Amino acid sequence: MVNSFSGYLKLTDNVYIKNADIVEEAKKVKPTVVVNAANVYLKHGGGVAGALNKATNNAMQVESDDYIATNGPLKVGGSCVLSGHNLAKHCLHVVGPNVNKGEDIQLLKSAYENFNQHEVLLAPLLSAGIFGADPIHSLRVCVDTVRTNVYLAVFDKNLYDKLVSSFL
Repeated sequence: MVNSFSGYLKLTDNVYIKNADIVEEAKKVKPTVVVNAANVYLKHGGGVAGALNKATNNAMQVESDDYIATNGPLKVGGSCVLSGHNLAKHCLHVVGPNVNKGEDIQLLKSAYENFNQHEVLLAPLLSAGIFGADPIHSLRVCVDTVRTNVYLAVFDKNLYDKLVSSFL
């Protein structure tokens, strides 16, 4: 049984990790679900969200603005399913707490629980990067929360090496 993903290191029964640009991984694999590191307003300005949105030629932002106009903002820890555009069938926009905004780090587990609604996902580490949480802590919450198959793309090589070498 051939896997659509390649080059991932298995961390647990269901969690895999790779030093890769999630945009490049999405273009290569076109997964059923790509996770975006969203904010409550779905304003995809920077980090993973800015990069995914730019890869969609801003179509993700246009769709997101219509979603917000209809539904209002998401909650920190919440998510919504929108189109994956050219990158995936769906994009699961998940809001991890942003430590730089003083958001509750306990909501990181709630954010990862959204992944359990999908059999397999291509995802970044929630609340990592510009969201300010410790990525080692995010990976621990991921492995202790997500039960579905998650393929984590870590953009930074030095961080990827540190995450693998410190994994328990």
